[PDB]
Amino acid sequence: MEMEKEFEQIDKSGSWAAIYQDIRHEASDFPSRVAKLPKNKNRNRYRDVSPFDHSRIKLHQEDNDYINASLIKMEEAQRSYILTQGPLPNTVGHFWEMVWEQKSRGVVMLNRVMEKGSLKCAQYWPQKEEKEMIFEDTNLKLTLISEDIKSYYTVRQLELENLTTQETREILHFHYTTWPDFGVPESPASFLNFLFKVRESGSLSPEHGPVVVHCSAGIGRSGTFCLADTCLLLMDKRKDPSSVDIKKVLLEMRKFRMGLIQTADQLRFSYLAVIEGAKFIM
Ligand SMILES: CNc1ncccn1
Repeated sequence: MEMEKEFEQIDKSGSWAAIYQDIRHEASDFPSRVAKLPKNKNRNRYRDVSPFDHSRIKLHQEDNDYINASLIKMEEAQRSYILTQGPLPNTVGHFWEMVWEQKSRGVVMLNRVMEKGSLKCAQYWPQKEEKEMIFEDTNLKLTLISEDIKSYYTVRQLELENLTTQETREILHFHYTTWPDFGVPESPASFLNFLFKVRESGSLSPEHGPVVVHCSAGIGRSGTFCLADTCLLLMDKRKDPSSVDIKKVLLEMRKFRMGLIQTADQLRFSYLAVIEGAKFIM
């Protein structure tokens, strides 16, 4: 079926939970043996969210190459994304090592450091120009260059230096700051505006390594971001935009990381975002 009218048909019939459970039943199951090794317990935020072995990002280290991060490679859309958990106190250096080694231009952050009164990720970037951060375990230096605070999101320019070679690179930090503590946003308008700002920066384009996107677990809000981007791109590429099937695209993405889209409300919100976004594109 088309999307907008499949949408109204699920609303009128109140069957979002049943649609979402079908997705959960059909989703791929692949091994995640490296994630579950005992030496990696303090590298995982949640025991039930792990990268598959076949698609995990490897650190360029011989001691321990493990990080909770996955490469989502979308062949028809010609887009790639790295989806990862919010960094932990003992993985902030690994996180920036990955950004460096994978040649990413941008980092997309969809959560606040504290939500619901609890810490959802480490304070992994500097808040003042004159107070830079050094990660001694991976030999990197990170400096805040500029910051632009808007009503729904903040953009930061950061400098990442590989202290071993003295090479430097400019990284863009795109921080969506207004996702509610409970539920999903009422309108997709600010989320779409944010996606378009990431696109306009070049961070999603083939001349760079994959964008790094995270929330707390790296599967819920993060899944919504890449699912909406890929669906909208396919609607631009194909002769028949109504052929784009958001449930099929989501199942394709779940071949590369488990659990993408965590609730039926996130699924409904993804439909809403793609539907509204397709009208603005034209
Ligand atoms: C489908 N995306 C795309 N196509 C051509 C060039 C770049 N991106």
